[PDB]
Amino acid sequence: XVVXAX
Amino acid sequence: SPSSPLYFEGPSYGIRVSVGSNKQEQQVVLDTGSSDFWVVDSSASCQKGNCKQYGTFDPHSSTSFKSLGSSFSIGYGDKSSSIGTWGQDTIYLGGTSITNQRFADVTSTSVNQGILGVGRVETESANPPYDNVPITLKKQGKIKTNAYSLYLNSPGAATGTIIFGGVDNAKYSGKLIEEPLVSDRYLAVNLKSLNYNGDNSNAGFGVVVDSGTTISYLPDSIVDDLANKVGAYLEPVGLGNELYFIDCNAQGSASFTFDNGAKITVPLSEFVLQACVWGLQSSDRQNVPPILGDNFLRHAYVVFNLDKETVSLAQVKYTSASSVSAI
Repeated sequence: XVVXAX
Repeated sequence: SPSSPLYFEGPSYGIRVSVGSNKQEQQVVLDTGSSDFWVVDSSASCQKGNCKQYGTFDPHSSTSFKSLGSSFSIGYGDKSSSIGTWGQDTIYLGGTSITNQRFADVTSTSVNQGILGVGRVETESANPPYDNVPITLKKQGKIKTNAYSLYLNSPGAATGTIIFGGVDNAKYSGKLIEEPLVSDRYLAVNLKSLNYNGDNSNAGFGVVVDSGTTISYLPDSIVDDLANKVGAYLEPVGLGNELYFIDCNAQGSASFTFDNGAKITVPLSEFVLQACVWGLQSSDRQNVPPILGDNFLRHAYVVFNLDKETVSLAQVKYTSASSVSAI
């Protein structure tokens, strides 16, 4: 897997 | 100082927190890479399997819940996303509580659980900005400084720790080395260079220091040669994405040098993740800012200071010994 905000 | 255990789930570390008059229990990702707290509504539509194994929130049964009526949407780097409606309630975390905290009650998501974003107000998915959880902890007098320390702990430990407003001086070697932020929005510091088992590479770009990312993502300018050297190979994860894999049966360490002489060493075992994916990926290919994630962070003691706008780093010391001071 996960890659957390833009 | 308030503090919480962090529960290793595999892709993420969960923090436990309860919401509302009836103290509905949640386990949510502790995420330094985002800034909004949100929970899975009991009636939500999960896009990908069961997103309701780590708690749900039923607003109707909390007498202290108030909807704010404004909509919430957010997109994350892995292309997951959430939609819901903002509200406010009492939240229990860290052995304390805060009242009238704004959070989103999410009614559709492709994330697997809710998220406690503890980042800067600049990455809130909101306009106007608002007081997120770290701000409220300070404002309500639970901490004096909007800052927290992250100790993910060793691979295999069951639980890590976050301390709000405090630092455990027993849990690092050397001195904490303070780094200024290099992003307008993220908790990002300059990475100066990377020596991956003797193959050394200039960097000179910002990296988000992100507890909510499983592995680490760097530009192709670094990752390309390392993939050749280590035998990492792209395979479809499909459809139309791909990631670097590595033989599960693939000694030494990778050292990450930051400014001001800070250096964190990470054993190479952190780069083989169960087929096994490589613990480095390309930020270019994956369309994300460069990120140092959990495989890095397990080997650092990190103090995030949102008042000072700094991130301080030292090599972690895995120990039950504890000497906590206020930041």
